[PDB]
Amino acid sequence: STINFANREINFKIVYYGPGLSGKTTNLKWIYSKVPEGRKGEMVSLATEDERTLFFDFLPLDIGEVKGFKTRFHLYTVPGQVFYNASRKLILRGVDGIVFVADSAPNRLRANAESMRNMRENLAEYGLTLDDVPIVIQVNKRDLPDALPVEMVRAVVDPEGKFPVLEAVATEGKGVFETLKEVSRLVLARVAG
Ligand SMILES: Nc1nc2c(ncn2[C@@H]2O[C@H](COP(=O)(O)OP(=O)(O)O)[C@@H](O)[C@H]2O)c(=O)[nH]1
Repeated sequence: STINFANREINFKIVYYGPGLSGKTTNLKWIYSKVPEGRKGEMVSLATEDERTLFFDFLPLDIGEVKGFKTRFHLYTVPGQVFYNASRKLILRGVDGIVFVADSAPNRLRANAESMRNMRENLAEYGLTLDDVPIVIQVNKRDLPDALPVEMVRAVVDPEGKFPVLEAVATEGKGVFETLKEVSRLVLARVAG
């Protein structure tokens, strides 16, 4: 919700959250790869020895123009294994909607729950609960030979079925644009009404 009058843009921030290696970078890289050259900034990767953050912004093709303003989305993630919480907490500053990218691997079930607990904790620092921000779950890695049942994955990350759920194979693009359409429509929904 930072309004830029000078480029006449309204800006929305979408954070991909989830356990290390769940396919967040993959989501963002797939999306980036399909946005036309003149409608995207650079992909920015920031990294210290132990901390990381990846982000880019783009002008969605399918979004109108409330009284002369164009819509720019800013996609942010903390990719890789995490050793410190600070990047995760900071990534959430000014978030408008969240895609929780859950891993289908049975040896990642606990890390899914853990990552959802951490998201909740971090949102709580900004004074938000899980109801206060649109969240969509992507159960990624459906192509794993041991992939858990979606409903099992959802149960550890969304016990109450409060959030939409989509399946993905981010490496193949499958579920990637459906996921972003879903979160984007919930974001624009909440501003609108
Ligand atoms: N089998 C499978 N592998 C995936 C999928 N999405 C990503 N990966 C792989 O999982 C690893 C972790 O993905 P990455 O996007 O970097 O994880 P992040 O740390 O959440 O960004 C990479 O080797 C990806 O190529 C998927 O749908 N299926």
